[PDB]
Amino acid sequence: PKMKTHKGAKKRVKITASGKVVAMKTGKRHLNWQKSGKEIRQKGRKFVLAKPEAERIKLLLPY
Amino acid sequence: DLRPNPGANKRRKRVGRGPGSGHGKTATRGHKGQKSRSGGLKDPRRFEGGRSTTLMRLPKRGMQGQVPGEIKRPRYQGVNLKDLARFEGEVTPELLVRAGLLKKGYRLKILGEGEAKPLKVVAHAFSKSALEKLKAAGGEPVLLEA
Amino acid sequence: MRVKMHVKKGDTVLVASGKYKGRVGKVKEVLPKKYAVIVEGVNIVKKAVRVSPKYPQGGFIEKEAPLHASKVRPICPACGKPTRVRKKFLENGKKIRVCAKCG
Amino acid sequence: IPVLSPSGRRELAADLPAEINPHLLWEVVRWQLAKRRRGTASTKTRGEVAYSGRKIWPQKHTGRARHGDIGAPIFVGGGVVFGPKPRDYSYTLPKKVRKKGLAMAVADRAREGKLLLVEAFAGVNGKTKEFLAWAKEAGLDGSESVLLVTGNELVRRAARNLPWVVTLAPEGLNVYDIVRTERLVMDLDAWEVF
RNA sequence: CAGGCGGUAGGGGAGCGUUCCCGAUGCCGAUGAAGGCCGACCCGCGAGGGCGGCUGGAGGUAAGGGAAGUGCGAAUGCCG
RNA sequence: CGAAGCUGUUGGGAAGCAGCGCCAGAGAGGGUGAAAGCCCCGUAGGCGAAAGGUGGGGGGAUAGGUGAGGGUACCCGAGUACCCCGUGGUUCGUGGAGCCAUGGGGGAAUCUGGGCGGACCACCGCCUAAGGCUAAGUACUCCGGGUGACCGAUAGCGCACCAGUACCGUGAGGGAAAGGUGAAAAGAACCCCGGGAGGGGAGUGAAAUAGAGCCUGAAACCGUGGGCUUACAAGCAGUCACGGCCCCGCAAGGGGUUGUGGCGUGCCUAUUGAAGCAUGAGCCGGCGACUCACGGUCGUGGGCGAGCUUAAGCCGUUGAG
RNA sequence: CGCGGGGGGAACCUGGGGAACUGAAACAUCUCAGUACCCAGAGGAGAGGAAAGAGAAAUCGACUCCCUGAGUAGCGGCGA
Repeated sequence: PKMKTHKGAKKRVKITASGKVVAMKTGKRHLNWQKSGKEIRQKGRKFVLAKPEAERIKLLLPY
Repeated sequence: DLRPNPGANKRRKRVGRGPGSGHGKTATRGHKGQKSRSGGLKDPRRFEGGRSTTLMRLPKRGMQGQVPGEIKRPRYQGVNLKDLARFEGEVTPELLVRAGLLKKGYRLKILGEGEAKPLKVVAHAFSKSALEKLKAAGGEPVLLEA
Repeated sequence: MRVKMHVKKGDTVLVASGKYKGRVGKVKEVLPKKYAVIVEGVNIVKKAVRVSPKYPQGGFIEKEAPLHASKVRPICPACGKPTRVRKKFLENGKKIRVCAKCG
Repeated sequence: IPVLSPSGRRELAADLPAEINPHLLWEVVRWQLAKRRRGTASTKTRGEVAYSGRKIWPQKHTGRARHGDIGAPIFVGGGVVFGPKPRDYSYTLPKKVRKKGLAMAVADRAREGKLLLVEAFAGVNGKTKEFLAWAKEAGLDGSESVLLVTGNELVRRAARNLPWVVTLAPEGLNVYDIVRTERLVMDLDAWEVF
């Protein structure tokens, strides 16, 4: 029984009040692009449009 | 009283289940062309994904996952007035928190939004908001230091 | 269960559990509770023997076990058997009585 | 309630204004009742169950019928499923209801004929008969049933066989059986519980 | 009164049939519980429910709802 | 030790009933010739346990354990710790990994010394390793018990019947079937069939569709014997139809069967795709499969309702609390 | 001479030895598991046990069992 929620997932994400499955994304990990040129910059967070639902659950004991 | 056919109070339904039968819709399951029913049938905890479930991500929030301990710091407790401007007699925690509701808070912080009776209440740290609501129009105390 | 029912002949006493009238005791065992005392008329037809009065067909009997009887104590009804403090026999006794010290 | 010395007793203030929550009342109460009753039986099979001959027959061919696991949950002596489980499940509630319930109930059961000297005599308080002697000298007789709370071994080691009636003493609460009954009496409002 | 009505899986509405609970120091019950063979009446759309006859040989559980190892043609299944 | 009415009329038989009399701190349960508090066994209860012996608390308790401070002034569990490698445990898989035992060599010191607050230095804190003994509150079961919305003898316990046997094995091993006359055997007397066997009568017998693979006794499989059908005849067969052909209703009809005529590709599992010689289908009965624990999480009658909810115990609970 | 003691005992002890399947929808770390299971003394108990403790608090004060903390800290191809 018990169900000891999973740390990792919780190591990043969060439900902003509204119950919205929101958190960080993946990208500008210190360029990993190179090109002195320009771009990297662009970054931020984002919900999930169909999985999000699922996730939140395995964290109903830990919060 | 009596046993005047005390059925129930409207809505409930033990809606049990059952084995097999030939009545109504009895006998079936719903799926097919989707194998997954096993002795230890999946479970089923989320499972599936068939696409890492969009777990191509990665963690950045680095401040935990260390090992023995976590971060140790005496309690952090603020507040709001529109909670008990009711009684005061002497607004001091323990009398509150320790009562009505609210849990431990080593160091005291205060705010919220609404109004109240500017009366001296434990303040191991407060907000300018209260200052004015408890200065030339109120009463505020001091912190620990022991 | 256990071995606890009645006693010996003397008079015992037949009753009407579907038989009627009253008579003296005879013999009695407790295991299944079975015994005897004439009256109860029952005849067990013997087998192809002869040694005895002759071949097959039996004779008279008796038959019962559980409760269904009483004891002697003429005129009025009957009671039990009290104890002894400073009377006749030491501090023991009992031989079926009316309600005083007899039968 | 007496008619000897003391004479007079009235109540209902408790909450006459409402009194209309029968639904939930009876309901849940019914629930815990089921609990108490001991329900101890077992379930058997799981993997092994009986330390079977451990694996046996062939395959492909076999007695035509398929098989490998000597658990043979097919006969009247083999494994099956978990029907019972000594786990008669331990569910329950509080006193925040161990109250309200009988409240509204008896009120209407006062429209029946409650009363309750809160403490009455009868005689030897140890001789059954005489107790009832105050049953008649009061106005009761085996028919419409009732109960009562007598916190004293006295009438307890007395009331002995209380058919159609109560014969309590300690405190546990038995509303239900009162359902099949009616009238009653108390041992101080305090005994009920402040 | 317009309407709807075939319709695999699926997903609703109930209802029904099926063994312990109190009711059971209540109630039928040997002018019969229970099994049954029979029923070509009544009630159930059904679920069934009856409902009464003859064989039948010792108990049953009311309204109610409270609990569910069943609602099993079969798997060359277990067994007899 | 204990608690307290019967009675006749009918009834196999009466735990059937009226008219009513009854002990009841005791109307638990098993029960004695048909649905019994006052009837065999008990149940409030309170008597008392031994001689035998015998498990120990309380009591007493015996030998065997129990002052304070001040300066002199040396002295204490070693191949031991602490290093070291390979370590295991620790949540700790090398990782910034201490401390525990460390297997391997190193390898001291004993209080103005000595270990830990998870690296190497510096402040501060509780303890003192390398002797061993130590109850209580902890687990547990063949049975004793009880009870047990515990099963109730194709159950359950393998198993209530002389099984861990028949039996199969070589060992190990492995494993069966198989409860039920009746209130009382009262268990069959006797005489004609007669090979003993296995028959008929009679009797007992409330009951022989009561007698010993006998309880009640269905179902696959059995024809006696009955009734409706049949030798020009083609069929998943059954149906629907007028008709005729034997029981029952005054009538109305109700029937049973079937002639021919019409009508008829079944059934259980798979899939663009079925009836199908694609599988299964011995046959009838009978056994058979998602609770439930715990744990997560949307609804529902609810109550409280910024407020809204206490485990593990302790008195107590027949019970309950 | 003395005892001890081999030998005995349904669970429950202590210790010493100590897997694989399975999970990881492959697999080699990890998992099951220190589980299954072998061998080891004793008791009804057993094992354990009195601080070179905990930890941060002008602190607590033997050891065992339950209460939660906490499924938190954390361990982790930080994957399961």
